[PDB]
Amino acid sequence: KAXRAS
Amino acid sequence: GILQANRVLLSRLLPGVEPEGLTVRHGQFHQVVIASDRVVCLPRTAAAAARLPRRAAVMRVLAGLDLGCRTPRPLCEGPFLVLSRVPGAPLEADALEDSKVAEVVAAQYVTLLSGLASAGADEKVRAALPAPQGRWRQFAADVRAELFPLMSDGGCRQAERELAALDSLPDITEAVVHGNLGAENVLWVRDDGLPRLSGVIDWDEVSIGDPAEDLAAIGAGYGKDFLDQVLTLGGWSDRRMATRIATIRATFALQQALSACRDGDEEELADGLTGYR
Amino acid sequence: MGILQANRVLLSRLLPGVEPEGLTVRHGQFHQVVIASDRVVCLPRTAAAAARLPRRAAVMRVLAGLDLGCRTPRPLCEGSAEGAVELPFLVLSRVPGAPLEADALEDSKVAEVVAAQYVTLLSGLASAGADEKVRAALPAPQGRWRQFAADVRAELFPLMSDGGCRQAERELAALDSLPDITEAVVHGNLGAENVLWVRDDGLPRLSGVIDWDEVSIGDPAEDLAAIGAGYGKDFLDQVLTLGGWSDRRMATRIATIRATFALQQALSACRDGDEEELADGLTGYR
Repeated sequence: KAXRAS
Repeated sequence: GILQANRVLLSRLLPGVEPEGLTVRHGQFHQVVIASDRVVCLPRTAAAAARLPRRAAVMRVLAGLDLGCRTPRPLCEGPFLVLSRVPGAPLEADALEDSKVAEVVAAQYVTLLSGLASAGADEKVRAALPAPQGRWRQFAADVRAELFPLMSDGGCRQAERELAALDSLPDITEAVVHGNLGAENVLWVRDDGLPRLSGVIDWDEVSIGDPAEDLAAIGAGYGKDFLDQVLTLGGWSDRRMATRIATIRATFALQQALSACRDGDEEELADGLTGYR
Repeated sequence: MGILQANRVLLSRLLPGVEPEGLTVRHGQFHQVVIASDRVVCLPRTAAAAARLPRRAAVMRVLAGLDLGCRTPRPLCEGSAEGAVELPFLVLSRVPGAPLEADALEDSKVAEVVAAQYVTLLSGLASAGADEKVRAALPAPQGRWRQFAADVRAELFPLMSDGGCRQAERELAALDSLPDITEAVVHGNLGAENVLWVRDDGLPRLSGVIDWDEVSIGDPAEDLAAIGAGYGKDFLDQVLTLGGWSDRRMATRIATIRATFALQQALSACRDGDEEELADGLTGYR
């Protein structure tokens, strides 16, 4: 997955 | 099932390999069958199937660049695309507590990022790779239409600040930008002295764009101290760059939420919207 | 190794925390190649060899972009290294897997699958050699066969018996009338030891090819000869059939070059200082 962008 | 259903193909691409011993990862565009040294990408729609010849060209181009490391190399295309599997494992954030590990890991990111920057000028690249106009305004519009209805009033006010700042960004297209350069996507050879960069995976978001996007992802994954080391080693620590990094970094939760909203992924949506509702 | 010891300081920068016993060495004509778990380091033996590394970096970059159906050693330098006058070293990725034991080809099905993968590799090398941009980037010597014969007589004949020299003259005799073919990317040393397979999850699967020191635009017959030298006429005939290469002209050049392949191994060993590969290459010529 997610905060990086996923 | 996917394994049984594509068994004729898998027997050609992986002779003698028992399909029930494989594992399938469920992408957005693609099912990915995972064998020991390679993966098989199968399109999940007619849209993806139409796009797969371009994806293969893109991966062939990346395979030709000097990035200081490996990338998934196209081995076979037919509809399907077989890519080499990059060996190694992600590096645990805790490893960077050793200042000598941090030093060699920071240096190897600089090589990767420099290689992507340089490639941004190349022609093979500029013409094979996506170069969308106004990706960040499109993003801002998507967030307002799709996420604002799920947000608190205070959430909408914070998010509208973050989106407003996306107008500050110049639509820069100078570097190859991975687009999702989190820790999980960077693989390392470990336990043979200090860590050595094996390669980089998950190129789905790859484009010509602004390298601040990749630097932001590194900071998101490993924290500000480490990003600062990378920026200093690489000569990237001016204020103009810092502003672009912060602006883009501010969008990562909202990017998670927008994806999760479209995917029907309720866990990611919740996580993404934390503090916006 | 004294190479490891002589180069201890540089190797500690390129492979920090790696002890010498974690390392081995392949002897090259121009470079000593230090082999780590995940990568290899070309160390030039002389100033001239160092001046060769910028071009080697470009050559390995070109190979990394070809459609071969497998991996190749990727240069881990920056693209700008190609514009240098000289480089003190060149780092390449290491291709995973292991050589395939000839015994594996006793099984009919394995032989077919193995031959098929050789065909994909060779077909990709052939088409790249018809590409004008690749052709401009690789060496394409002319008269190489005539010159190889000259080199064998000059450098190896002194190491032979008179019996060996006569045998060698029989094998060199056909070279001058060999068509001089510059049509394919040719690996130039495509023995079993340079072709790597994975054999965990099923039948042998081509992982990648190593040791591109001799690569050029040349005659595909050179690479097919190597295969035949290692694996014998029946396997070779399977590769030629699956690849569309079993015409008499091709088979005849293969036979001619094949008869020189051990001498090719001896000449290389002679120039790179590899005493055992030289003893082996000279089996039957002394």
